[PDB]
Amino acid sequence: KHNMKAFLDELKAENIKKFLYNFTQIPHLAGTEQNFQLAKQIQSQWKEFGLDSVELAHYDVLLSYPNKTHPNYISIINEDGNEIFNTSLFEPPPPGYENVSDIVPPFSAFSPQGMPEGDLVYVNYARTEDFFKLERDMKINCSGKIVIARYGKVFRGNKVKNAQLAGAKGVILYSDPADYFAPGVKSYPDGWNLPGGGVQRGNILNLNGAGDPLTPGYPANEYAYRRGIAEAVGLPSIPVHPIGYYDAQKLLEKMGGSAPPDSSWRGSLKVPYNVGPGFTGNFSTQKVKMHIHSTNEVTRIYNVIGTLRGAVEPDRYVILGGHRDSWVFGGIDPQSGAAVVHEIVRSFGTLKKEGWRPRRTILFASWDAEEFGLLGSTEWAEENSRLLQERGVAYINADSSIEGNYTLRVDCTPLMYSLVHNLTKELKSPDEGFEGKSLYESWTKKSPSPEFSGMPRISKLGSGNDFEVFFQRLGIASGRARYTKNWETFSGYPLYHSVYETYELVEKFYDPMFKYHLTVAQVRGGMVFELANSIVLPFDCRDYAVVLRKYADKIYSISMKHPQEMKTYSVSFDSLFSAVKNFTEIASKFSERLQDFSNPIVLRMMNDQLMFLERAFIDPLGLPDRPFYRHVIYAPSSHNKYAGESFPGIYDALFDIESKVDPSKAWGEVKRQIYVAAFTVQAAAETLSEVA
Amino acid sequence: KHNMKAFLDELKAENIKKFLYNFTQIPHLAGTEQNFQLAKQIQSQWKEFGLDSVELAHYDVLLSYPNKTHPNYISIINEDGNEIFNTSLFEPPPPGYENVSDIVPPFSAFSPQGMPEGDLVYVNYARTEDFFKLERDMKINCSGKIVIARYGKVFRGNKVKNAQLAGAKGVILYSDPADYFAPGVKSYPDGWNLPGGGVQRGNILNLNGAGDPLTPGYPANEYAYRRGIAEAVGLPSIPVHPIGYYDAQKLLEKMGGSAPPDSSWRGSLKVPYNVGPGFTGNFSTQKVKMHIHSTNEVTRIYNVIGTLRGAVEPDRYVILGGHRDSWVFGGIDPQSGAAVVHEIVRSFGTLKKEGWRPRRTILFASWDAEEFGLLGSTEWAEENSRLLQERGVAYINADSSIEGNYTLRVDCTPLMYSLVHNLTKELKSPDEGFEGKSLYESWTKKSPSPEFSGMPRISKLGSGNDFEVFFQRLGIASGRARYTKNWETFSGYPLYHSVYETYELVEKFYDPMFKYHLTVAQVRGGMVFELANSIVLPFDCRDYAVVLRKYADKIYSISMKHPQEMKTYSVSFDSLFSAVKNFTEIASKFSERLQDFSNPIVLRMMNDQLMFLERAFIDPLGLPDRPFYRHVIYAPSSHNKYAGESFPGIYDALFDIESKVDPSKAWGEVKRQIYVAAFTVQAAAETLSEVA
Ligand SMILES: *[C@@H]1O[C@H](CO)[C@@H](O[C@@H]2O[C@H](CO)[C@@H](O[C@@H]3O[C@H](CO)[C@@H](O)[C@H](O[C@H]4O[C@H](CO)[C@@H](O)[C@H](O)[C@@H]4O)[C@@H]3O)[C@H](O)[C@H]2NC(C)=O)[C@H](O)[C@H]1NC(C)=O
Ligand SMILES: *[C@@H]1O[C@H](CO)[C@@H](O[C@@H]2O[C@H](CO)[C@@H](O[C@@H]3O[C@H](CO)[C@@H](O)[C@H](O[C@H]4O[C@H](CO)[C@@H](O)[C@H](O)[C@@H]4O)[C@@H]3O)[C@H](O)[C@H]2NC(C)=O)[C@H](O)[C@H]1NC(C)=O
Ligand SMILES: *[C@@H]1O[C@H](CO)[C@@H](O[C@@H]2O[C@H](CO)[C@@H](O[C@@H]3O[C@H](CO)[C@@H](O)[C@H](O)[C@@H]3O)[C@H](O)[C@H]2NC(C)=O)[C@H](O)[C@H]1NC(C)=O
Ligand SMILES: *[C@@H]1O[C@H](CO)[C@@H](O[C@@H]2O[C@H](CO)[C@@H](O[C@@H]3O[C@H](CO)[C@@H](O)[C@H](O)[C@@H]3O)[C@H](O)[C@H]2NC(C)=O)[C@H](O)[C@H]1NC(C)=O
Ligand SMILES: [O]C(=O)[C][C][C]([N]C(=O)[N][C]([C][C][C][C][N]C(=O)C1234B567B89%10B%11%12%13B85%14B%1158B%12%11%15B%139%12B%1061B%12%112C5%153B%14874)C([O])=O)C([O])=O
Ligand SMILES: [O]C(=O)[C][C][C]([N]C(=O)[N][C]([C][C][C][C][N]C(=O)C1234B567B89%10B%11%12%13B85%14B%1158B%12%11%15B%139%12B%1061B%12%112C5%153B%14874)C([O])=O)C([O])=O
Ligand SMILES: *[C@@H]1O[C@H](CO)[C@@H](O[C@@H]2O[C@H](CO)[C@@H](O)[C@H](O)[C@H]2NC(C)=O)[C@H](O)[C@H]1NC(C)=O
Ligand SMILES: *[C@@H]1O[C@H](CO)[C@@H](O[C@@H]2O[C@H](CO)[C@@H](O)[C@H](O)[C@H]2NC(C)=O)[C@H](O)[C@H]1NC(C)=O
Ligand SMILES: *[C@@H]1O[C@H](CO)[C@@H](O[C@@H]2O[C@H](CO)[C@@H](O)[C@H](O)[C@H]2NC(C)=O)[C@H](O)[C@H]1NC(C)=O
Ligand SMILES: *[C@@H]1O[C@H](CO)[C@@H](O[C@@H]2O[C@H](CO)[C@@H](O)[C@H](O)[C@H]2NC(C)=O)[C@H](O)[C@H]1NC(C)=O
Ligand SMILES: *[C@@H]1O[C@H](CO)[C@@H](O)[C@H](O)[C@H]1NC(C)=O
Ligand SMILES: *[C@@H]1O[C@H](CO)[C@@H](O)[C@H](O)[C@H]1NC(C)=O
Ligand SMILES: *[C@@H]1O[C@H](CO)[C@@H](O)[C@H](O)[C@H]1NC(C)=O
Ligand SMILES: *[C@@H]1O[C@H](CO)[C@@H](O)[C@H](O)[C@H]1NC(C)=O
Ligand SMILES: *[C@@H]1O[C@H](CO)[C@@H](O)[C@H](O)[C@H]1NC(C)=O
Ligand SMILES: *[C@@H]1O[C@H](CO)[C@@H](O)[C@H](O)[C@H]1NC(C)=O
Ligand SMILES: [Ca+2]
Ligand SMILES: [Ca+2]
Ligand SMILES: [Cl-]
Ligand SMILES: [Cl-]
Ligand SMILES: [Zn+2]
Ligand SMILES: [Zn+2]
Ligand SMILES: [Zn+2]
Ligand SMILES: [Zn+2]
Repeated sequence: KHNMKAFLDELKAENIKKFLYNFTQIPHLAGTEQNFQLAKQIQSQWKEFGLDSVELAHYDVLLSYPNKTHPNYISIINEDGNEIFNTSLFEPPPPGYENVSDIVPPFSAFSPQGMPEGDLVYVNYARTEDFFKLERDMKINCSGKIVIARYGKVFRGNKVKNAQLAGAKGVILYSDPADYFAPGVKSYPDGWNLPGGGVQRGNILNLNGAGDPLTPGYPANEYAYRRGIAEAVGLPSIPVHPIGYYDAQKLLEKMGGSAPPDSSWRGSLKVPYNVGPGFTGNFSTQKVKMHIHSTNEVTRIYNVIGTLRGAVEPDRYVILGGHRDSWVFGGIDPQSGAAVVHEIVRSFGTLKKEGWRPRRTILFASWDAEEFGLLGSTEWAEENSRLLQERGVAYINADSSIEGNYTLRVDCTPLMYSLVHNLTKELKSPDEGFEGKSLYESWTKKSPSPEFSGMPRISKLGSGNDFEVFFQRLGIASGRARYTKNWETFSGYPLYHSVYETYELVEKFYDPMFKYHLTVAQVRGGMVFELANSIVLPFDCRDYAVVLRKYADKIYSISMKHPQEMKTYSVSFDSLFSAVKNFTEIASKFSERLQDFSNPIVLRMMNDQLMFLERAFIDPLGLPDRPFYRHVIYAPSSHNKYAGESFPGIYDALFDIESKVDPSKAWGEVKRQIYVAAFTVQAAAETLSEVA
Repeated sequence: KHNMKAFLDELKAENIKKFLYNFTQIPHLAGTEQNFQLAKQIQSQWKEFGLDSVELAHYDVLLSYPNKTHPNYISIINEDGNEIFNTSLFEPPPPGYENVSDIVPPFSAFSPQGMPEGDLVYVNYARTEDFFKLERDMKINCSGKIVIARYGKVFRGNKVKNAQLAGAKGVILYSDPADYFAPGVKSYPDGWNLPGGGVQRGNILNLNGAGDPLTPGYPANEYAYRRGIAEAVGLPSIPVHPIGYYDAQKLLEKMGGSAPPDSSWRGSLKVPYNVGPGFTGNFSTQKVKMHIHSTNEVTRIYNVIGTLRGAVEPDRYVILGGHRDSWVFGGIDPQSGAAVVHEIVRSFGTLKKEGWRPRRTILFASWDAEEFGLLGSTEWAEENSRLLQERGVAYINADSSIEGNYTLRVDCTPLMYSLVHNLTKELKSPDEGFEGKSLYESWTKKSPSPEFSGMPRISKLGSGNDFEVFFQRLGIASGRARYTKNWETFSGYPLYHSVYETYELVEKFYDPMFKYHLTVAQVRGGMVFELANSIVLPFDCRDYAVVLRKYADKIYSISMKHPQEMKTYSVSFDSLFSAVKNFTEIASKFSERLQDFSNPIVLRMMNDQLMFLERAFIDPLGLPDRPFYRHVIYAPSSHNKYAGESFPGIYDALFDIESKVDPSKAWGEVKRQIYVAAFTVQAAAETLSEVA
């Protein structure tokens, strides 16, 4: 038979291993010749594997690169203007790769150029609350200072935005061993920890879903009209540069001014973590000088788009997408994901060659320029938005397959919770101690749900990956899954976006038997298989009703911190609770009808109701000042692009409301956002009502 | 059999006549008890007639009414402040209706209150070009003047916007006999002409598709958050009032200052049509004083929504809608349309009672508050936008069925041209001299197409009626049809929006045998029947390809008035012509496939391609500063809401471009609009490509 089991059995750990090795021998930086060559290889192989059609879709987007003959670096300068200490110009390359060329040195993509010089202020993680503590409590003024901030907790782009709004004239980002060095493990190459010379690359844009900074709304195709740089979306106004903890120690050790306000501000280096501004007595005349010469350049990028045409509903698209561009070798990010996708395509293609086709069309994507702001996925979705709007069933992301070796991690729409439960109960756990047990059992044991005993944690989608345009802009049901660490016993993974992320890191330290990679291929691939093959779409609307009530309870409790204002301004959540109650009731009736209907019009009518349910949460007017975040239930947090926020319009209207100078106007806007959310929930519910 | 012929034969002229008489005995002003009573009567009757469900949908929207105990009027005042002449407080009521109560006196709905006093300037029709001629050529300054303008040529709301931008402190609108008195016909009640005491009512908003001024984006339901009046959409800033030509003569006769610039500025009254400012020598010390005391009030309105559930595709909606609210008796506007809708519902219901059902669902609507800004249709569509987006096949409007007795008038999407041709060839002409001939033959004879011999004129949709939200906001294929006058041998119809629009006007002067009403019922009803019953949707994509080329040629020729700027700024239309060529090619291939496919998935897949083709022209970002006009091919003219403009984004970027102070920036924006139009055309074309 050709069924899910056949698909799943054809997947092989040894193949994922071969593909990972193949994808990680040279850097594949977006916009470079090497990454175009890999795109062409993937296109050829997907054709060989049996897909009906495989095309490149290219765009010309703004990218950013250091100047090869004018390197970026930071100095401490004395009062004579002698640079007495300079940060490193490159990470020491890993063993056996010391002769690879075109390793891009560490830099912050899209930094403007400049050579600002000034006194340092240390701002902890540069979070909104860290700046509140500095300015409101400690009375420290960042205006015209250079801020130094440790990586971790929140997206680096939010750190830069926060520093910029505080009046900083530059930002230095560094990796503290408190966040990137796990106790009892050695530094690369002898373990999976970040060495003192290691540096995390990464873009520092605040795109809010726009895609290419120059063409918001429309694909960056051959005839595109582009904004001028001054009107570009999301570019920072002050220079930024990342360093490792050897260099950070040299910048931090002379810090004077105020002591850190509490221990949550101290990392693991042998320095006091003084906030400043400036250096102690003896060195008070020395300053810090940045030298940034990176340039922004419009550059061609290439997505690979593979099609496996559906046998019955070819006009319904189930999409499996992940990126191909990497900062350097991409051993985990993204090639651990791309190797999994490659094996999934191979397995589907094996079935196709035997005469099988999925019920619905499956689209496979190898996105470019994800590291520069989700540019390749976003431009392609802007190009194809009408097809995606009306035909998109689901999007499953496929970036890094592992960030640890402990248990599964899933973030997805509630419409996929039941699908994920049912699938993981049919898969074998790869974990030691759980041989012969299901993945559901091991995952539920290691990562229990905080709400329900006997069920695993599944999180909201945030952002910082290629599902953003599909989910928060277009309203297509979306999900992602990877293996992860025990969060209960450091930040992401230590070698994230460093030159040390290699094939050897994965094969030696994370997944020597490629069993976690194989399990992740079974989860991502099994989800795509069910979405594209199941007669009735595998979405349960009742799961959305349950989370909508949780989110309503949560946003109500935030508001009820201000009981006197809610009385004065007549702030009522009754409309929202009413809408959520109605959604619960209507979803329950729709589910009965879905169980209780040979009629392919009723089926497809009801499949269309299921498909367009995520779509009903989109507001074509967008959220305030964020027109490409249109989903009313979920947006990336205004304070941390990686984290999801529920009822974001209401959340942001309530945030720090007690500081607003005109409370009537601020509470008016809370009420406006309650109305918009209640209306959108009721409107979504009514899409599940009988159609006539 | 139950086929179109059965439907069409059941329609009766005598029924339309009975319903018109029934709907026009008392005023049905929006927001009044009488109009709520008529809504309840229509709901009961549509149930009786056999519809599956008939509901009221109510909203609380901003309306406007004169103050009963403080009437609006205009004076000429002498230097002592004596009001030496006052305009009338009411139109003389027509014979037999002199005791009807609650006839609203003439007023301009949504005028602010004020008692401005000043010198008059006469501005012809107050069009953009009339203000250009005044200010640029004649050097006449309107700042702080009261402007007097004749009705006609363009929507009155555009006149008020133009006067306001010129700095006027008030606007007087009047009906000139040149535009509202046809030679050789007598005044009501002895003919169909406007008497000297007759006055055209009407709103003066500039909503640009927003709906209720207080709730743009969202339905004005029970928990709606409303803007304050100061932030309301579309309200005028200066007082406005309409008068008849007896009163206008008294205001115009003393006018001095400059002579009219040419004969196109002179109407038919015995006055010189001097532009002013102010009065001649003897009277130069007299002024004009307005007294406006109308109030804006949030008021409940009621739509009637009738459903005839489809047998095969109940989740596909074909909508027949027209309004019910009137200024006074509504003899033509809207009840000549509503009586036609009522008979259409009756006929469909007769078939239903015999066991018939349409293939697709038909929705019937009696909209409220159309006269106050398309409020009832727009609020209901904001409420139901997700259902309409994903399920709306077509919208057929049904306002006034007659504005003359000469020939047919159709404005619609090109997707309906072939449908309208085929239908009118099967209908009998009602015209004298064409007995035994088709409606197509008589219409083609009297109103020949300007492009193709042997075909009738069909116009673009403009606006100023209830299709606006469905077509230009939501992108649902839309059409309208009525009987009209010979435009070749006055403005609209003379008694438009006056107390003299009565049952007797229609029965005595326009359509004594109700044969034009019956033909219009056959056209509107036949279109709804084919849209809701035809196995393949009756849309021909190739007709869009033909008009897109015409519109591209037209917008290119406008730009080519500025050859030197197109060279300097590298302004190319090549991308747009390329997109139109591609649309032509792809539409031709789709048509072949549509002819050449027993498979209901392929059918419904291709019906979905047909349904979503109009939808593909919507840009979710809207046009500049007009977020509710989203259709890229068609918007209401920025200078005249009634007229349609093609490629409106490019048209407005080119308009008066030679006057812009920064030509680089102005031509940049032309290029941006070319890119947006070319992209949207190509994206629409690609929705017709093979789906996988
Ligand atoms: C969740 O679902 C329920 C449906 O089960 C839905 O109930 C609806 O609530 C609306 C809004 O409250 C009701 O609106 C009323 O409708 C009647 C006519 O049917 C009007 O007379 C009412 O207005 C009068 O009373 C008001 C309230 O005091 C006054 O402000 C007003 O001035 C009038 O005097 C009122 O508009 C509607 O009838 C029900 N529909 C039902 C019960 O079927 C509820 O709205 C849904 N929740 C959300 C968030 O949509
Ligand atoms: C109408 O339909 C046709 C398809 O039949 C479509 O043609 C496409 O045009 C685009 C845009 O011109 C072509 O883009 C090219 O693609 C190749 C790779 O296939 C690139 O190498 C080309 O770029 C080079 O040359 C450029 C132009 O001089 C340089 O600016 C650039 O720097 C590169 O050197 C170029 O991007 C595309 O191949 C075709 N597709 C075909 C023929 O199948 C046309 O775009 C459609 N019209 C619209 C408005 O969409
Ligand atoms: C995840 O798996 C569960 C458990 O298998 C699925 O729920 C089950 O789905 C079936 C199919 O609809 C239900 O069967 C129905 O039972 C009723 C009798 O009560 C009958 O009328 C129907 O004709 C049909 O046989 C079954 O009750 C249900 N079990 C539950 C809800 O506990 C679930 O659908 C899966 N989720 C997916 C696929 O997203
Ligand atoms: C308006 O009426 C015209 C004329 O009747 C309709 O066009 C006709 O449509 C039919 C049905 O698709 C075409 O018939 C086809 O002919 C080909 C052979 O060439 C055959 O392969 C198909 O199986 C089918 O029999 C016919 O050619 C066509 N005539 C034309 C285009 O001149 C038109 O569709 C109607 N418009 C509507 C309904 O919107
Ligand atoms: O532009 C854009 O938008 C983005 C791009 C890029 N892209 C990536 O890279 N991407 C990745 C990472 C993220 C993640 C990590 N990170 C984490 O995981 C986390 B976040 B939250 B908290 B925060 B901390 B705890 B929680 B989560 B956890 C930790 B962090 C993944 O997706 O894979 C970046 O970012 O740079
Ligand atoms: O608010 C809005 O938006 C609207 C509302 C209301 N609504 C109506 O009333 N509506 C009607 C009328 C119009 C038409 C008449 N008008 C005409 O027809 C015309 B327009 B254009 B030119 B101008 B002149 B030649 B052409 B067309 B013809 C003449 B006028 C119809 O639709 O029926 C008004 O307007 O007030
Ligand atoms: C990764 O694998 C691919 C596929 O085998 C290798 O590309 C092939 O290289 C051989 C020998 O040089 C050629 O004959 C083929 O034309 C290539 N096939 C393609 C590009 O589809 C590629 O060289 C491998 N990369 C590494 C680093 O091992
Ligand atoms: C830090 O780097 C700078 C720049 O390369 C070094 O300063 C330069 O030193 C050379 C040779 O001594 C001079 O000719 C240049 O004029 C200097 N440039 C600048 C910008 O000062 C500096 O010596 C380095 N510092 C350390 C400690 O290595
Ligand atoms: C218009 O027609 C309707 C429908 O016949 C009339 O309404 C009916 O009036 C009779 C007698 O007063 C009542 O018994 C019915 O209950 C009414 N039916 C309804 C409202 O559905 C209405 O009076 C007529 N109006 C005019 C001016 O003739
Ligand atoms: C125009 O109307 C005004 C207002 O009704 C008339 O002026 C009023 O006349 C009465 C009685 O003579 C006075 O007591 C009021 O003080 C006047 N009001 C104002 C605002 O002036 C005026 O007579 C009318 N003019 C004509 C020619 O009829
Ligand atoms: C890189 O280095 C210097 C900076 O002035 C210059 O010679 C060259 O133009 C630069 N390259 C750029 C800016 O791309
Ligand atoms: C901090 O920085 C400078 C001091 O020169 C000043 O202009 C700015 O207003 C200060 N802000 C606060 C909040 O103290
Ligand atoms: C792999 O799993 C082992 C066993 O728990 C653990 O000690 C080790 O830290 C893991 N490696 C990584 C990179 O997480
Ligand atoms: C109508 O007339 C006067 C205007 O001041 C006043 O007595 C009454 O309040 C007015 N009605 C309104 C404003 O609705
Ligand atoms: C016209 O009106 C007043 C004259 O007081 C003046 O303020 C305004 O600027 C004038 N405008 C033009 C264009 O002449
Ligand atoms: C009705 O038609 C006759 C015959 O052409 C014409 O003379 C008359 O003007 C028409 N009536 C109206 C209101 O157009
Ligand atoms: Ca773009
Ligand atoms: Ca509204
Ligand atoms: Cl992922
Ligand atoms: Cl109409
Ligand atoms: Zn990645
Ligand atoms: Zn990354
Ligand atoms: Zn009307
Ligand atoms: Zn009207």
